[PDB]
Amino acid sequence: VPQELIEKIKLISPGTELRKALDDIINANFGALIFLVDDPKKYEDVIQGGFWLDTDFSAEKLYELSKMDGAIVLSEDITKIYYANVHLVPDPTIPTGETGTRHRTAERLAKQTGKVVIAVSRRRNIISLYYKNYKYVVNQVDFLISKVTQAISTLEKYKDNFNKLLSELEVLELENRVTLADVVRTLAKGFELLRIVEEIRPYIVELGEEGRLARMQLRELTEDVDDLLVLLIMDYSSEEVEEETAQNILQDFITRREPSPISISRVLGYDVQQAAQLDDVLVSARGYRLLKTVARIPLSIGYNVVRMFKTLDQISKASVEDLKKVEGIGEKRARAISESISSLKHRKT
Amino acid sequence: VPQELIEKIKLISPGTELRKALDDIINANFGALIFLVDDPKKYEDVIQGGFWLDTDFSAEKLYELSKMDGAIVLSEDITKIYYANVHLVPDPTIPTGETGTRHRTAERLAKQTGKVVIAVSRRRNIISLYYKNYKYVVNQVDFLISKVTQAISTLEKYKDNFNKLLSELEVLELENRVTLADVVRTLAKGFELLRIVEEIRPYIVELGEEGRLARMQLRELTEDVDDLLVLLIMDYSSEEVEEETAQNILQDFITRREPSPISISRVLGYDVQQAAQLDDVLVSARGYRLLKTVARIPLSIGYNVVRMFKTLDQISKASVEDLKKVEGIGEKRARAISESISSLKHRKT
Amino acid sequence: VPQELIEKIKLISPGTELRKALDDIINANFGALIFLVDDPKKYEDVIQGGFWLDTDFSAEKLYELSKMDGAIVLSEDITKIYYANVHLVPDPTIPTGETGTRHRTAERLAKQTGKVVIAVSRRRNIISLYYKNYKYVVNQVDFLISKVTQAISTLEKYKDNFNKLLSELEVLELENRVTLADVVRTLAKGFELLRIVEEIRPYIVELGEEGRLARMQLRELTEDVDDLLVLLIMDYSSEEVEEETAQNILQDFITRREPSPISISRVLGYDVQQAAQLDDVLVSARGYRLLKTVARIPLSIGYNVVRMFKTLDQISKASVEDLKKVEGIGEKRARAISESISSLKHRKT
Amino acid sequence: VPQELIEKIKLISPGTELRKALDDIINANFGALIFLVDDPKKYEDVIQGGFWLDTDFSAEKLYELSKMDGAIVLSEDITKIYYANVHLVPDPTIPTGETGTRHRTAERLAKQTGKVVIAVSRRRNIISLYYKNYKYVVNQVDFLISKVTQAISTLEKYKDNFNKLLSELEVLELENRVTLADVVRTLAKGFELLRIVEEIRPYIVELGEEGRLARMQLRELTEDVDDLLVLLIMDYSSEEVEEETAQNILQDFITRREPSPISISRVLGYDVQQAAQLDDVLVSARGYRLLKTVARIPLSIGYNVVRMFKTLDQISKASVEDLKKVEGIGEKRARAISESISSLKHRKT
Ligand SMILES: Nc1ncnc2c1ncn2[C@@H]1O[C@H](COP(=O)(O)OP(=O)(O)OP(=O)(O)O)C[C@H]1O
Ligand SMILES: Nc1ncnc2c1ncn2[C@@H]1O[C@H](COP(=O)(O)OP(=O)(O)OP(=O)(O)O)C[C@H]1O
Ligand SMILES: Nc1ncnc2c1ncn2[C@@H]1O[C@H](COP(=O)(O)OP(=O)(O)OP(=O)(O)O)C[C@H]1O
Ligand SMILES: Nc1ncnc2c1ncn2[C@@H]1O[C@H](COP(=O)(O)OP(=O)(O)OP(=O)(O)O)C[C@H]1O
Repeated sequence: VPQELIEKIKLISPGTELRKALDDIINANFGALIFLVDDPKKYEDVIQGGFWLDTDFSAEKLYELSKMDGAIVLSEDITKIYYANVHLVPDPTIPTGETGTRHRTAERLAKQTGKVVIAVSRRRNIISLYYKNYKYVVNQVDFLISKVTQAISTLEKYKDNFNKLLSELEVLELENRVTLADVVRTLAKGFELLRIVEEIRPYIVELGEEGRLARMQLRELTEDVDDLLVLLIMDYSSEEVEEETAQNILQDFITRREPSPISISRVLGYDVQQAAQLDDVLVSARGYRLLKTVARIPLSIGYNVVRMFKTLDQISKASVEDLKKVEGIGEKRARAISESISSLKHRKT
Repeated sequence: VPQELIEKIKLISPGTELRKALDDIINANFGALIFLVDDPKKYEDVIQGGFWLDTDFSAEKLYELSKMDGAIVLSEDITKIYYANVHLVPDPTIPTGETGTRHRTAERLAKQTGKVVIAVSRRRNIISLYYKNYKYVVNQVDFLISKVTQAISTLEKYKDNFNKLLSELEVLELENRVTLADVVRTLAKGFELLRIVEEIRPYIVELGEEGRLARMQLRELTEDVDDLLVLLIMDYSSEEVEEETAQNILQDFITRREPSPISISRVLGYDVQQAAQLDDVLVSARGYRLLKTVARIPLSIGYNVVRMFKTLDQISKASVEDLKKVEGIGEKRARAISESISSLKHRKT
Repeated sequence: VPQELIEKIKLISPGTELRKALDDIINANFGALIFLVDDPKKYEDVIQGGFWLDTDFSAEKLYELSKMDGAIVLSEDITKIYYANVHLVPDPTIPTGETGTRHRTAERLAKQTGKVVIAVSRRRNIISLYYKNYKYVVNQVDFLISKVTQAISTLEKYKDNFNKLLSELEVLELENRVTLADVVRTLAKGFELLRIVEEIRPYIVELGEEGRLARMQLRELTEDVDDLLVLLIMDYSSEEVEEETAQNILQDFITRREPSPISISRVLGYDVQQAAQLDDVLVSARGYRLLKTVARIPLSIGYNVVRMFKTLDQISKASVEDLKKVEGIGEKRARAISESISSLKHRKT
Repeated sequence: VPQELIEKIKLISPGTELRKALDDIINANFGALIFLVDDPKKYEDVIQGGFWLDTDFSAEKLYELSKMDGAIVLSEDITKIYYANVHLVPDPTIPTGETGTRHRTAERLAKQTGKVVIAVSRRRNIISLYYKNYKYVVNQVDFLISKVTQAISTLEKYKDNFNKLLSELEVLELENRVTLADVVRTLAKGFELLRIVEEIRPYIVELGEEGRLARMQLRELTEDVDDLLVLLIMDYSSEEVEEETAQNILQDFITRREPSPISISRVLGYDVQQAAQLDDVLVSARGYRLLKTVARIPLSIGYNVVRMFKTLDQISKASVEDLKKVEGIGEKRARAISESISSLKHRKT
């Protein structure tokens, strides 16, 4: 769903004075054909008859005007009602798949002016918005909640396995028995989890005011996952990688590329051609994820640490004195990295 | 939703005969305009024609009367039905955004008398309640259960993270590696979680008898959250703070101030102006939470233990003989404090 | 809700050929007045006119017959349709609160014959069943699911805290630091949890075929809780108690008595009058719950173990040889009790 | 639901133009009687009058035609609309339980030609699909999402218990204190959980494009359950069993036999006739699950380790040098088996 159309969907999202009107029209089983224009004068050729109101907009007035047939003309910002009961005559040569005069009129006029034309059918409790060559049929509020509510439950399930794979990876990390398969499997889950968040966004928008709780649940469930995936890529890619580079690696698998096991490892710098070999590829964490997350050391300074010790396993074996040898690591930091790592070793493993 | 309006909302909440009648009227597609007065003689200027019934109220009777057009006058305690089919004539000078005579009349009368006036649209399946300058549109039962269900799940997600943070803080507390970030990070979550409860509160009232399960769940999810937050504050404020004093800090952040990371660290007496400075501020718990929570020690008595040992870290290394010196701590209290804390140590770390 | 009425509710539960009919009648907005009799001849005085069909019952035929007005007379087992379009004339002296002839007729006739009379109102999408002095209005399927679904979520929340209190009690048990408050608090939660299961039963029935998944969720959530509460009572009551006695103690708090802290301990044999003293009452588990549950020793044989060692703490301190001194405990059992206890001590604490 | 019928159900599943049209017809309260044939000339005896359109299908066109009375004839691939307003005349000798001419005609025609015939009642919001001797009443989208949502939660509860049991078994496995009850108790739960998936499968198809989230969740909840069960069987059957052989045992219990405690212990080769005898039967895992699952060792290679060490308990005490003797186990595999198992030991026990 194009961001171009999503802004127009926002005009009839729950919470807007326009949807309040459109809801009353549906509940009362009336029909409607609304033309949203920033200037009536520009479209005098397609607007015939009806009455010239040119009055302040109001959900109550639009509903009231929807009792007469014909089309109603509103300003684009929904602050003025220009006409009512007008006969819209769009270009008859414009292709339309619709079968009824009300919707054939709506599609054609939308395609012709580039303006938003809303058509509410009398026989069906449906709102159809026509923008460019787009046609968005408004889902019923309850359905959306029910759809969004499912998306969330699917997210929670994914988040669950993600956490499990992550806590298992942490154990192999602290024990230095991690394999490419372990890393990749974990990235795949995170990526899919974030892909589902993206595929759900449009519905969170069609919900307007009513998508509040959904945004909150989503944010609580995906809070640190991206920072976590970026750190994973930084720690497990074949050759040294920059924070920013990993972030592009994250976005790439969230949109373009498919998070396939063999595809991921490839993008991480490993030349594998069969998902089985992954189990046979040993790999060691640089220590970025643990240094930042646990040790609380800024990535900038973490670079200096990894620069000198190379891997988490080696960082794990340095004294509080060897750690201070690093630019950026004083006495406190040394304690940090050291205690937080020895603490995780005495618990997780 | 002003508490003043909620009291009037209770009148048409699921479970009440009035709503029972109103639901009937909705199902049968009838309209209505109910005027609730404590004394008809006090409004004989706005009540006209109709029939004087002066009889006992009943969901069944109200429904029957709803088949007639016009208004129905009920007693404020919903025990009497005074008139039916009356013509209401309120102050015409009162501005109204409504467009239909039923609603125009409903809002003007309410705003003129301060009395409750309920309007049910004949064309829409909607109940509207006018009190002072308020207009409450009664939501369909299913929608609330839905919306309240979602809020519960939102609380759930928040409470989960709350738990992850609190348990992570505990681990740190036991290892005496706590920072200001860790503490503040936990309060914010706890604070947000209670704010959400607050915002849901009204809908739980708009469910009448149908908000029993929701009340039960909310209680199970928030049970000891407030106490826990009150305790976390007493242990981590810059300078010793009294119980009651911490509670106001708790309320303050639920309603007034926003649980913003830096705003919280300031309210606790830690002059900071940058959230990044937190990961560098070290802090030691007083021991109040653990003393009271795990060791079942009264806060007044806790004051002494903390006064003599200064930090949880020290209370943690205290011998039973050491703990006995403290005024109020007997031989049992000492074992209690001693054994309960060591038990955690061995388990959590 | 009396079991007497619940059997009659089963006649129109989803899944029954009768509800299938009643659903079609609602969806088609028709009305109906169904009289369920085991013999028409007995009620010839109240059944006038209409047509004598005396034919096989069928959801399709009843729906079809519901298009004519008047009442339809069916056999009690829903296998025959005796009449249609009949005029039912019940006792006019029987008190009724109804206001319409269709429902005044239904109530009166139900009160008079003791038979089931179903009234479906044309204006409202509602099914009203009248049995004795009972009147059950059928809830809409979707609502029930939504109600039952909430009940379940409330159960899961309770089950959650229950498990937490239980795993915390297990720790104090293995460490022998349990107090009356610890035991009681845990019983209270379990009792309430089971009380909610009972208060939900009627809805699980009104759901018929559609309550399948709900029964399954309930059973998965409450599976071992009762056996667990019985064992708790056996281990923590002041004076030795029999399995059966505890079971009556369980049922009592699930129906009659209220699971109040001070009420429970009292029933457990402790003379307390203030919920605060509970924290000051030390108590030791006999070892029944652990011996049966973990050690797998039949309660009958567990009695012999408790008879000789008295408490779990002492059972916890016996050698594999001292344990064999008990009637019923050979070499294997000794290993059992011993290893399972030492295993829990090396993990939970 | 025979797979034969599900293939025809796919035709009116959310996402298809036909259902799109059918939903329109439902909303506008129109009725319909659609006959799907691959060749009209083959049924010119049952098609009468009406209009010969022979045009391209379209959800919009079908809807338009639904305003006319009579039947509509479509091609089986839903790309052509042959007739509209036709009078269908099927074999009158075919018995039918239907009472209205539309449905009587619908069932007789379907049963006479083997072709699909869809009837939409004008009075009820219902779609009915007749194939052979089958009658599928299309459930309203919201209800399925609901019912499927509940089944997912049921799976959730089952999967939870599954997890509790499996992890409890693991603990026992590591301590070599496993009984036959513990093993069988776990399989039953695993078995029930997959049976439920099976029973839900059809509804997930009746959701068309709207069963994507449900498919995703189901996959996240059952992902490795089957493999896990296949492995638990290979480790605990009375006598060594081959992989494929265990899978049939798995299928057998999902479809045929019931996961009854005693029935399962018999299928595994443990002659028992009383569930109480189980708590007394001791059993030692082969080590296949742990070898393959945790130690990432192929089952074919696992055969050797198990062949030489007999039990997991022994594999567990095996040195790296010991593990190297086994054909197929190199220096890495040994460390893998050795380190991975010890890691569990230290963590789980
Ligand atoms: N060019 C137009 N300008 C203004 N109004 C139009 C125009 N074309 C059609 N209409 C409106 O169409 C209305 C009739 O509805 P109709 O076109 O039959 O579809 P409907 O009523 O929405 O039901 P369905 O479209 O079949 O679901 C009446 C008329 O005011
Ligand atoms: N002052 C009044 N006193 C008594 N009844 C009134 C008064 N004003 C309006 N009504 C009632 O209004 C009823 C007509 O309905 P109306 O006012 O058009 O709104 P509606 O029928 O509910 O539809 P909408 O609310 O516009 O969607 C008929 C009349 O009994
Ligand atoms: N004694 C009776 N025997 C048979 N049918 C009766 C009898 N009394 C009333 N009825 C039926 O009542 C039907 C009329 O419906 P009515 O009594 O007005 O309530 P309704 O139609 O269900 O709507 P509401 O009850 O107001 O929700 C018509 C008639 O067949
Ligand atoms: N043989 C047939 N060929 C074409 N149309 C038929 C045939 N038989 C019945 N119909 C259609 O039946 C329609 C009338 O509806 P009807 O058969 O009474 O059921 P309905 O209207 O759907 O209500 P119910 O199904 O009884 O709840 C009108 C007619 O076009």
